Amino acid sequence: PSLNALVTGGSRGIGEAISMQLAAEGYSVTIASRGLEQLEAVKAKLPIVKQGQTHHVWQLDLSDVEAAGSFKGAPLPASSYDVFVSNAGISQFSPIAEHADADWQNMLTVNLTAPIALTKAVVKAISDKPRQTPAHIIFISTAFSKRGAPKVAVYSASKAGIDGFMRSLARELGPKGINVNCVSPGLVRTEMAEGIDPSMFDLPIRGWIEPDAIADAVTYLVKSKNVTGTTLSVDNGYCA
Amino acid sequence: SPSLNALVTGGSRGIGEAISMQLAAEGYSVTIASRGLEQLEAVKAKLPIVKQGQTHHVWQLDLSDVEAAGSFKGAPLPASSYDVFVSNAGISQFSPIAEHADADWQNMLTVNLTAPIALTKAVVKAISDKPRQTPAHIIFISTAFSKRGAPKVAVYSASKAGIDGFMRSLARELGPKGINVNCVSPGLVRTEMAEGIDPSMFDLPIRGWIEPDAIADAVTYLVKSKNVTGTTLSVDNGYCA
Amino acid sequence: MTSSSSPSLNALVTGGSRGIGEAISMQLAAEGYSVTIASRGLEQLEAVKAKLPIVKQGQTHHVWQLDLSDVEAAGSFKGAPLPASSYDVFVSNAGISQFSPIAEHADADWQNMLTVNLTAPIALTKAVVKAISDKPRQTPAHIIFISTAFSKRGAPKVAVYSASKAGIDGFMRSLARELGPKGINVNCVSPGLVRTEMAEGIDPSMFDLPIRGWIEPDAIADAVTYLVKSKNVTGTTLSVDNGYCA
Amino acid sequence: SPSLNALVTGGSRGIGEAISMQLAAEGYSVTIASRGLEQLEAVKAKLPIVKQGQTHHVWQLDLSDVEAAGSFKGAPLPASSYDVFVSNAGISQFSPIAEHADADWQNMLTVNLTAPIALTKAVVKAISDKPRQTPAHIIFISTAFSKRGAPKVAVYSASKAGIDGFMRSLARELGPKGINVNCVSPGLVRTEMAEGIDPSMFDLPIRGWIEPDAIADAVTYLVKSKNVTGTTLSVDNGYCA
Repeated sequence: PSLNALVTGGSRGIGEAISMQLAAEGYSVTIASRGLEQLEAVKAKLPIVKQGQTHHVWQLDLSDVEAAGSFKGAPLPASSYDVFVSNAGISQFSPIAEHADADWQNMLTVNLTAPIALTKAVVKAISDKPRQTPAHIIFISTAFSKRGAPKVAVYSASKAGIDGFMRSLARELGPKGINVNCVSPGLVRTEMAEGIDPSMFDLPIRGWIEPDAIADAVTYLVKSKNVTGTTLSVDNGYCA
Repeated sequence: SPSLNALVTGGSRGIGEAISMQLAAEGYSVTIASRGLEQLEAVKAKLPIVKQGQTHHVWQLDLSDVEAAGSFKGAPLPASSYDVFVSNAGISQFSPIAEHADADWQNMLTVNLTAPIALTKAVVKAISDKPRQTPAHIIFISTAFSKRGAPKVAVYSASKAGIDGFMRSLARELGPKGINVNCVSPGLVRTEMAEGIDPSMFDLPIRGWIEPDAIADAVTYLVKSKNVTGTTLSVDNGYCA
Repeated sequence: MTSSSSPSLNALVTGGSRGIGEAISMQLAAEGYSVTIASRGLEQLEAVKAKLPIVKQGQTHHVWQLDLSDVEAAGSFKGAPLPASSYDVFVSNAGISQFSPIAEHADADWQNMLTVNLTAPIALTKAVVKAISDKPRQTPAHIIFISTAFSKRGAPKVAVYSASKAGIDGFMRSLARELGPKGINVNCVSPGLVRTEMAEGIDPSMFDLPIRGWIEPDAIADAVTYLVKSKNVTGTTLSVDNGYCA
Repeated sequence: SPSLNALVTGGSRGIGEAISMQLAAEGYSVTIASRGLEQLEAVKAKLPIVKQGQTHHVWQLDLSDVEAAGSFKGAPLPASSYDVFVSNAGISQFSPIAEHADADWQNMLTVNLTAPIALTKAVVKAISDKPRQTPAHIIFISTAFSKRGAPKVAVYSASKAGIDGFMRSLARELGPKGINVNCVSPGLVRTEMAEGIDPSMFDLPIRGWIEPDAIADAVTYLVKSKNVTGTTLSVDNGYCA
């Protein structure tokens, strides 16, 4: 039977790479994002490999914390999902002093407040249901949230808060058959790079990290049942 | 031979009280900030004066107004006056995240992380380019639960781990600008934090409550230091061990 | 699509004759690696060798009787079926556990555990790193240490055990940095409590694990397979510990 | 006002000296242990006396000799005496692992890890069951390289990460017996680091070398604390930030 996976920020880059690999592993993938034009493009490319495997669009504004919390516009209930990948992701590069309040508070809503809400809703729905395999809550964090860089203060903070969430949730929901983990990318070839670039950091492993490599980690986790409370750093040796 | 100014959010009781006292005992001109003006004046009255030039202040500030925190609405002093800012204001809520009231945790998020970001920005916008013999100190009070997860305290841990994150980046951004940035991470301390939860309920290497004074010892040590930045001091009875 | 020569890569697994070792070898073998399994006990070695899949042309497995308490032997690749320069993957799983209040902990015991867990794998790694440092490659080599969750969250009565694997962690981070520009990715998989890798008076029930019970050795191998296929992961620990370090 | 006994290995030079000095400045009876005998007398001569019946002492010792450390061979006091032990026994070696001579990195391993384990085991043996008002302190000196990877320091890093694992475990083990166990993690410090590696090679939030005194600060703070165990105290100019 085709398990249901929710992947926020599934429109592009890492979320796409994730949604694809999950579809490829027989999962029914709901992607959630602002861009509908974009969702549909991506919906058609998701492999259908297992019979009964349907995919879904969710148009969702990632800064709407009541909508996320109330599953406003979701094609399926929160009770459905056996997997939730929190990849909702905006990054902003400014010195704290220059960093506009509209920006960093929006970032901090999108990267953390909405995820919490969305997570709450899911965990409410799926805690008491039976299952032989654990269900999976997996947050896409960032390398930056463990080792500090200049000019990514509020960004780092939003995703260190995520790391803190997962750690506690992992201990809270482990007896409920819910595994909770982060995957922590380093610098990836995407739309999370304006000024900032690999070269500006002396990496043990030079160059960009591709999305599909971030996905591999998600795929590994989803398939696991002994991994909770952990971060899987795919960061070319950034935090080493 | 001057008296430097210290700002200390949540200075009206508990950890922030113990810190403010010790700071004032070391000759800082402590401003305390919090919601309840009556409780403020009582601690201001309590703060020691051991130095001509030393002069303590109160700041009525609601911790959940970010415009207010951000702008310095109500401040005794200028932002640039501060050589030491201790972000100690926090809210703690024990709940299975399934029945965690939206308004409670969103509010706790604001108090714990959002507002301190805005306030921390004001202070940094002000004190960045200032000259100074020795370095300026931003010190957040996080919590042990930010580092080792615990059940039924997700959003709490999130907010304070969020702080840990902020401070790591800031330590890196503001090192050259002469500001050191660190966290002190208290465990269970004898205050009005959450409640119901006893030191019995975890397997602590050191049994018992932590006394708020002990936390202040960490802040005092940090503020007296030069080469410490990006670090958490854990005073947690070995909880994170 | 096709090729007239696709090569089998050489993997070395120390402590590969039972438990986690056994599991990893199995999994690397089924992925197409020519597996050299190494440890003291030759019967068990051969026993597993015969079980290792062969799924590929030009894939052969090997056995190395190696006394892991022997630093010199580890360092000089003494008795090794192949030279150090053969290996694209090296998995240091050689390890011992011991339980004791520090005060009751016999000197000959803990000292031997240190050699086995830290000293000798340093020696072994040096030999590999020297022999493969400057060999050209498009895909990275993998050095993987199997560590333990006790290296990162303290527990009573595993003092020298934790030190030893913690030393392996501090080793791994330094090398990841060192050898990353030489196309060598260096990592730790960190097992929590798994069946027959601890023994003698420590078990999951003594700890409030988010996930109760022992860990099957296959779970550890899943991590090691994942790493070995990875290209952008170095200087990290992958915890498989039923939530112990959380 | 009784003078408590403190053992400090590698107490003669650099960070050792600073630690020893500040301990004695606070009233502790110090035993500095090292191989160089003129250095011991030198430093012993300079240790402050501030407390009635405060006495200092030396113990000439090869910190590469694990049997001698383990048996307290030659020590001027029994293990039972000491309420404080600071394991600053240390050696750094910069080299490519491929080029790192067997004899060397194993001798480093012995001094950094093996010997302080034997030394720690001896202390814990002889003060585990003893009855105290304040907890005793076992404090290891580590390095920042033990938590952040840097090239050409693989075994140095490793050896001190061993010390990190050791103290975390021991904290959990001995907390209930009123032993607190932590590490102070120094970054790059004047005179302690093997020539070939220096602060300019890292984008430290704070530029430069660190004075040993700043290490001895973190120690002095731990020694006087009561609710801190299983922790690392980084004085590392933010290397690990």
